[PDB]
Amino acid sequence: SVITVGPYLRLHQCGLPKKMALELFKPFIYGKLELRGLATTIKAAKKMVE
Amino acid sequence: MVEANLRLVISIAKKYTNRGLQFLDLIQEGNIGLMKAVDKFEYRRGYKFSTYATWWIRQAITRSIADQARTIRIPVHMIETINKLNRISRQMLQEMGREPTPEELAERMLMPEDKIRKVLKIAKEPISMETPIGDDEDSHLGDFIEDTTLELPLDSATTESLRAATHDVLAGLTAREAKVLRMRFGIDMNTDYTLEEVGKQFDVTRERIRQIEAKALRKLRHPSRSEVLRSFLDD
Amino acid sequence: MNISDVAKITGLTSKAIRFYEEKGLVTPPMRSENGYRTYTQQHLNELTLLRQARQVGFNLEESGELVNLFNDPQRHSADVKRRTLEKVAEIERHIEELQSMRDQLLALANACPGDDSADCPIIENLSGCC
DNA sequence: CGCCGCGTCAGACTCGTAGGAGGTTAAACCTTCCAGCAAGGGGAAGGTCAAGGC
DNA sequence: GCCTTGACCTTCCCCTTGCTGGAAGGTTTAACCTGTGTGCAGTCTGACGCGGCG
Ligand SMILES: [Cu+2]
Repeated sequence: SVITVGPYLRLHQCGLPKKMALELFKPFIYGKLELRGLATTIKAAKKMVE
Repeated sequence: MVEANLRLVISIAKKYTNRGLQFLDLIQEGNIGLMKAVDKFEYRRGYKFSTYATWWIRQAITRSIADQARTIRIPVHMIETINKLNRISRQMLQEMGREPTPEELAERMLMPEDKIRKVLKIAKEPISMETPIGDDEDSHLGDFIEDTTLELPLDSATTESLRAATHDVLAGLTAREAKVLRMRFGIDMNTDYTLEEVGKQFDVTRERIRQIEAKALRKLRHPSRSEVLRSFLDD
Repeated sequence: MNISDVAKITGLTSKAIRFYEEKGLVTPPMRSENGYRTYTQQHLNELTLLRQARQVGFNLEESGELVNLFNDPQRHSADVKRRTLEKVAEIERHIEELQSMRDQLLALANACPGDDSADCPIIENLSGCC
């Protein structure tokens, strides 16, 4: 991505646009949906995710 | 006699090294040309040997151009079709000032459309995996290719999950039906048995075997257990 | 002989001759080493016999039997003519029943008004309804 | 021996931009293999329509 | 739930006229004609080897 400034940050933190992370932590989430019984499977999980 | 006439041979090969393949191989087929021309020769006719030889040589090379010169094999018949096609095309270009139409040269050649179609579909040659598609040597065409062959890890895990849910359900149905259906559909082994063979393993029945299949369907139909596959409904 | 010259002499084509040889309907012509079917005056007249046999009406089988007749110089003109006459009879039956059919068609069609109608009486005579 | 010349090898990183070719060189005579048509007809092998006996 | 039990269907291969068309694959013609090239490639260049050559 492009970068800009967080002039309030606690430097060990970083800025981040969400949707990037939404792709990037995806199968994690799939497993966790299956774990919580919400979406017991993967296309169920994916449909909820979309 | 081999060493008599080599210079006509190279003359013709360079007259036809209008860029089909390459110099030397052509020249060498011409040398075989000259061999068989001499190896059978009729002297009684009283002409010059060389012309007899000449057209024999022409045929040898004008074959070997067309057999090879493509990693795809297109035997000769299609080749001369393409040749005469273009021999007509040049004159259509003049007397039209414009490119041809399939129907028009089909009429002039008196032969039908779909041949022309599949010809022009087939007439063209391959384009070199590492061509420079970039502006500069940015990256060649290789990057722009997909491995559209193997798997999806998503669908792989999904299929594992299908299997897990399915045998979990098979535990929930009759040992007889579940086992006999694992083998009747070939699950849990390599090969797929059929109606009578599964029978005469088990016992002679045929139609109550069918009705055992319908039984297991009723046991499975059961809108409480579908939900492990009611999403695989959509699989 | 030259196979095209032979097929034009008998009017047929080469695959016709080959079909007949496949059906064992003549003397076997040899090949040459290059593979040219060595026909003959024997095959000339066998093929002309087998040619007019079916134009007359003798099928692949009975015309093969006619070339058997020719290749049999022991042949008996009687059985030849008896089969000629059995053929006459079969053609007669064919003629008679084809004309019975014709007569039925004509009774259908002249019975039709041809009044460009949904009321086509022919078809409803043909169809088992109503 | 101490030049003179020739000959090989090297020549930052990451993103994306566009889809892309072209001109020409026998004809006849033969060979073998199969697709396909009417107009359907036999026939194998799974089935599948009812129906019984405990 | 063990058995057929009879009798019906659907599919799939294979067969019976008289050929026909297609595809792939072969072999010979007597007037002749005798050493390319054909567009490069614009010379990058400093360090370093080594061949010949004094
Ligand atoms: Cu009518």
